[PDB]
Amino acid sequence: GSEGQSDERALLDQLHTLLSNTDATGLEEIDRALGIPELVNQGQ
Amino acid sequence: GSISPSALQDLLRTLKSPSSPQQQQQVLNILKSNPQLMAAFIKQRTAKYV
Repeated sequence: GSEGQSDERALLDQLHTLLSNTDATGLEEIDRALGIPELVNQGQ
Repeated sequence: GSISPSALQDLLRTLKSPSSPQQQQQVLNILKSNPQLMAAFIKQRTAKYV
C-alpha cells in the first residue's frame, strides 16, 4: 500500500495510446531532465 | 493490496494530458513522488512507441 508502477501504469497504459500521437520529443524533454541513468540511483 | 486511485489519477494525467509542452511538467511532479516508478522511465516505452 505504498509502491506504485502498477495500478497507475495499468490504467494509464491504455491512455498512453494518445501519447504515441502527442509528441515524441515532448516526452523526451522531461526524460533527459530527470536522467534515465540517474533515475536508477533512486534506491537505498 | 493494489494501489489507491490517487496515483493513477495524477499519472494518467500525464499520458492523458494535452500535446502542450507545459503538460510535460506535470510528469516530473508524479515521478518526483514515485521513485520506485522512476525505474520504468529508463525504458520510456512510450517515447519508443510513437
